Amino acid sequence: LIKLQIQAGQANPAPPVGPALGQHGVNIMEFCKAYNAATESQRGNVIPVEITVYEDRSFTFALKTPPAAKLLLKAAGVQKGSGEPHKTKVAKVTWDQVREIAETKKADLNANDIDAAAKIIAGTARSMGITVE
Amino acid sequence: GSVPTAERPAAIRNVALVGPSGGGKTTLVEALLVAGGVLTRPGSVADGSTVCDFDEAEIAQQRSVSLALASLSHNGIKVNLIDTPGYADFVGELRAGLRAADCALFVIAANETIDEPTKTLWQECNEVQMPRAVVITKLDHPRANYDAALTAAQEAFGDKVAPLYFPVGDGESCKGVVGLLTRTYYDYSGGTHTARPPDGSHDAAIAELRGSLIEGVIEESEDETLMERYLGGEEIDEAVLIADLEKAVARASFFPVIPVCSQSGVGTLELLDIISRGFPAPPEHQLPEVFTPQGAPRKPLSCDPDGPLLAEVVKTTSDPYVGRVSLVRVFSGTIRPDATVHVSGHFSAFTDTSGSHGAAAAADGSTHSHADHDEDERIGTLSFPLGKQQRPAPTVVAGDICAIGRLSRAETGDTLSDKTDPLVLRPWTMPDPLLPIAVAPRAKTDEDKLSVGLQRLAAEDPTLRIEQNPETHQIVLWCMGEAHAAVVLDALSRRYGVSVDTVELRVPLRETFAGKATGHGRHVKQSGGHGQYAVCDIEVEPLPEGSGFEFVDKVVGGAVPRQFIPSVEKGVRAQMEKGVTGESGYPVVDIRVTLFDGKAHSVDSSDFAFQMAGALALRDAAAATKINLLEPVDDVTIVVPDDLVGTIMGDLSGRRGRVLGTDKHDADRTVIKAEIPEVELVRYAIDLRSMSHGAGQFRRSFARYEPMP
Ligand SMILES: Nc1nc2c(ncn2[C@@H]2O[C@H](COP(=O)(O)OP(=O)(O)NP(=O)(O)O)[C@@H](O)[C@H]2O)c(=O)[nH]1
Repeated sequence: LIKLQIQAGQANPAPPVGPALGQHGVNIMEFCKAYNAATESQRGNVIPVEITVYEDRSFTFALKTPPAAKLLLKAAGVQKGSGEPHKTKVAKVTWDQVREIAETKKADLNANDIDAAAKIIAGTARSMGITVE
Repeated sequence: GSVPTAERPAAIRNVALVGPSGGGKTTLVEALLVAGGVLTRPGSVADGSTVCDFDEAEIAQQRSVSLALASLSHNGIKVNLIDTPGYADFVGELRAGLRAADCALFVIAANETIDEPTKTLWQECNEVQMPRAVVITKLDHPRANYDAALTAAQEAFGDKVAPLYFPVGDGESCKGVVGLLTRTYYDYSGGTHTARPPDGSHDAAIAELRGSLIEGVIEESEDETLMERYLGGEEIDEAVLIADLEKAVARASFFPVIPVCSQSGVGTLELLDIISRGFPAPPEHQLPEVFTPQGAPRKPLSCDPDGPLLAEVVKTTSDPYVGRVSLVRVFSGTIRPDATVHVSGHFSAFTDTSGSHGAAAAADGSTHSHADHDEDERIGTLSFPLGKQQRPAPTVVAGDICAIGRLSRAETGDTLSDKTDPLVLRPWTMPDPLLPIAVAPRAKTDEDKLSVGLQRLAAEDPTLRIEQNPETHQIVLWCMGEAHAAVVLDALSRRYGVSVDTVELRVPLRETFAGKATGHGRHVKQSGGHGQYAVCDIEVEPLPEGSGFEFVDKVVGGAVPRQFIPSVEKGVRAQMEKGVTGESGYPVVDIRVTLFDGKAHSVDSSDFAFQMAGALALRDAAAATKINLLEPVDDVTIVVPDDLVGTIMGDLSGRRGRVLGTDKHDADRTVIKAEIPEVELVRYAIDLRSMSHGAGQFRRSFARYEPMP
């Protein structure tokens, strides 16, 4: 019953996941190979993965949609977020990318409609100090 | 009793007993020797009457601090028992004993569980693929639970650990055991070892144990149809099961458990029987790879007295009257008295890897840096170690261990062979000591013999590293820990008459200019002969790290005579070497000096005067700005359990350590990579063994120099 964020095409990093997954009773090699296959099928973005454990050390991994942070960063063209949001604006985003990410988050979120997910992404960009147009 | 003499390597066994410190190993060896007939009555470590704990240090610390060898022959099979200390500070002696052994024995007590040091000892035994057998001892203790320890052993080291002998006792003093393979209950209630069928009080449990042991062994048996046959109801023959178990143990695939009462003598006879039957022979044992002198790999020799001569000293001891007592482990060929044999001093090339600052290969002793030495010596009278007594040996066949005295230059780990066929057995793994100990001799007479004494010390103990500082001029002893450092100091202070006083280790430092500055150097002295007058106006400006010394000439009009400019340069270099910070200035590197002006006298100008003027100008320029102090940093890789990660990380946080990454060593330990300044590592080992119930293991290596924060 944990959740982490890990690079798509990379497996077995020592700081983030190794000891984190070691003390939760989860086999690491099978998870790494299955996750690598899935995220090479995806091949696009780093992903958050949620691990659910059972009493027989069985592990189930749930792969969500790419994060709103990473999706907005890759859609805006910048690499790192603004160190002073709402004071320094480093990128501009149009409504088309916003609606694409809104559809993705509708596949992810509990929002009843696409417009709600678009507003959520706009708030996420506000936390990024990135203008939404 | 009789001297145990062996004429064939098959009839010889060389097993090293290992375990925790004070695991009663010495008492077990005494009980086995009494069962062998060499000793009339069993000795006691507390009384100090034991053969193994005969050295002064062992009795002083009331624990095994140095390893010893005992020889016993049983059922026509000779056994070379190698008792080793059970403390982490003496891990190198245990590893040396492991290398000179074809099997590993773990002496543990049922009243205490397997500690982490014992687990690491099992790992070390495992990483030579050594066969391992579990011996449960101290069954007379009230809290001795054979079942609990057995289980723990079965769970920890995989399903390959299954018990071989089932004790039957009252829970206080085990009166005997039940042979699982033989269905025989051994009794010692009347003081006599009696083998009788079990009365049936454990017959169901006995049958369960036979079933489990048979299923475990028979898998390791090459006959895959044996598993079917046993699962089909067929009773596998006892002799066949025995032989399959013997083969599997010789394959280092099974770890049987045999309970032993060292105090009562219960189980010693069967234990000797198991050693003589189930244990691998040196012919059965995978003999270590033998190398040619020039590093070319050579095919390992078969363990036979008729083969090419191949032996290896594994211990060096110093005795005031007898002289050096070198224990020689022989693998191939035959050693005969008065013969001239070749002494291969480890051929350091095979041991020149790593070594940290000391770069320890073999026998250190910086005047003897690396061993790599070859010499042919004529041996004297062959002897076998029996405490301080030496039983003379007529001849030494292959596969046995012997003690040779009066050896002038023979050293521990040296490969002995025929002079016409020099050989080099693969050296043992030498743990790197990481506890530097700077000392100061009390007199120069002691100092002159200090090199000889330290060389002989490293000859006796290959695990001790000695490094003499070239910058701070400090002699520094690298030790494993508190006990090992104390032993190293005492042996140096006694066996060689070298009175030394421990001093503070000096971490080497470097100096460089922190900014541009100029200095005016004047050297005028009016003595009874020629006057001296030389003035140099140099300009010193900072350089990037590692830029070295650069000289730029800007003398206009030849005010400084051009024959004396090299003297100014030499004086500047000498002043950089001698330091620029006070009376204890560290060498100055990565600076540029630009002599642009100066003054000279027609009669009072000399090269020495210009040297002094340049040195004084450099000193003034250094005093005209700040000086950067550069301290070294050593990368440290630590293996610690995952449950203690945070404590060690915070301790390094208080030690200014920069964490590089936390790598999963295994399912329960995490490798921590970090670079720590050498100052913080002076007492890192002792605090870590604290921060880790001793579980703390780390290695260090010099990384680079950095300025002080
Ligand atoms: N109950 C019990 N105590 C024992 C036995 N053997 C030794 N001891 C006790 O344990 C202490 C020393 O044991 P031990 O560590 O095996 O001695 P050592 O062999 O010199 N050290 P090491 O085990 O590391 O080689 C002493 O207090 C001694 O009385 C035994 O069979 N039973």
